Amino acid sequence: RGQFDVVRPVVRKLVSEMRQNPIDVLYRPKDGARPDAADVLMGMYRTD
Amino acid sequence: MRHNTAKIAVNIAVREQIEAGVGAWRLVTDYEDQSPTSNNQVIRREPI
Repeated sequence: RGQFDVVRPVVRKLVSEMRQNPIDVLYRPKDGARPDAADVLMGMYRTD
Repeated sequence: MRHNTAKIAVNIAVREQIEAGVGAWRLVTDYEDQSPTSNNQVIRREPI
């Protein structure tokens, strides 16, 4: 029993690309609300 | 439309347009104070 196992360099390559380009919480403000509410929420998000 | 249900609706409709040749979305009526408006009634884009 022998295997090339060609799925792994394809999967592992895409895994490296999403880690170096992470998508994380930010908060941009909404209409009808203060523009400086962004750092209020992030202030306590980044600490815990 | 601050909630993701609006942005998810665009991404569903473009995929089905190419793939199946059809696609659509609805506009629904509800009572929402989490998105404030005059007298707190909003409409949202719900995908099909």
